[PDB]
Amino acid sequence: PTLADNEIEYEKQIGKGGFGLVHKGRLVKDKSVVAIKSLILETEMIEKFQEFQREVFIMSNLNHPNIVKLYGLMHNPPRMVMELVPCGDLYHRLLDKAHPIKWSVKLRLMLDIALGIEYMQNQNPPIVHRDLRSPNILLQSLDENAPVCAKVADFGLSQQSVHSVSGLLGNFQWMAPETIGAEEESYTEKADTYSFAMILYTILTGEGPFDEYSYGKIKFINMIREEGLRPTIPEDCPPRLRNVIELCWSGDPKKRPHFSYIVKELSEL
Ligand SMILES: COc1cc(C(=O)N2CCOCC2)c(F)cc1Nc1ncc(C(F)(F)F)c(NC2CC2)n1
Repeated sequence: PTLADNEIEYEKQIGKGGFGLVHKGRLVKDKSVVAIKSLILETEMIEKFQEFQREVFIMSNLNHPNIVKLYGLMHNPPRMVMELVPCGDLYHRLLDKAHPIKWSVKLRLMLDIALGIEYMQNQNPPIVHRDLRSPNILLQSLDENAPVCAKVADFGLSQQSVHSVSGLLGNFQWMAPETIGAEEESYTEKADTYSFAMILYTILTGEGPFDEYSYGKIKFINMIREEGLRPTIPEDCPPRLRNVIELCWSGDPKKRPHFSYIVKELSEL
C-alpha cells in the first residue's frame, strides 16, 4: 500500500479506461502476475484525476475475493498495481455466441458478483459503485470448480457516503431510473442492486440489456422511468431467478432486496 517504483516488468497492454491505460505485468520478487492502471492527462483532466484518486481511496479499504485487489501504487505517471484477472471481461466473453457459457458456470458468475456487491453494501458506510455493467466484471476463471470465477472491477465512479448521492449516470441501459433522469435526484446503493439485475439478465441471455428495443435517448429514458420498461425475461428462466431479477429492477428502490436474500436465492438455483 506503499509505493512500488519499479520492481514491475511490463508485459502487454490489455485495456484502456476512463483515465489512462491498462497493462499486464510481472513482479520480479515473485514474478507474480499483475495489472497496472495509469493516469494519463469543466475539465476532463480533473475528472480523470478525481476518478483515479477515487479508485485508490475506495479500494484502499477493500479485501474480498470477488473485488479486484489493489496491491500498490506507483509514482512515475502515477499508477495502481492491481490484481490481474486472466480471462478478461464478461462483456467480451458473452459476445462469443458460438460458445455459450455452461449453465453451472453462469451460476457461479451470478453468485460471485452478488457476493462482491453484498460485501460493498455491508461496508460502513455502504459503497455505491455506480458503474456496474458487464465490461466491469472480470473473469478469473470459467471452470465451474474454481475458487473464484468473477470479480468486480473499476471503482472510479464509486461513492462511499453517509447520505444519498447524486449525479446523473450515462449507460442508461444499466442504470436505475432514479439516476438517469434530467433532474438530479438522490439515490443509494439500491441503484447498484438495479444494475445487478441487468448483470443477471445479460448472463442469463447472453444479450445486452434493452437491446430488444430501439428508442431515441429521451424516449428510452422516459420509458424506463415513467413506463417501467425493462428487458423481457425469457420464458425458460428458472422461476427463482425470474423473481430475483424482477425484484432487483423494481422502480421503487425500497423494493429491491438486501443482498443476504439475493445471495440465498441464487444459491438455490
Ligand atoms: C489476461 O488479463 C486480461 C486479458 C484481457 C483480454 O482478454 N485481452 C484480449 C484482447 O486484447 C486485450 C486483452 C482483458 F480484457 C483483461 C485482462 N485482465 C485484467 N485484469 C485486471 C484489470 C484491472 F485493471 F481492472 F485490474 C483489467 N482491466 C481491463 C483491461 C481493462 N483487466
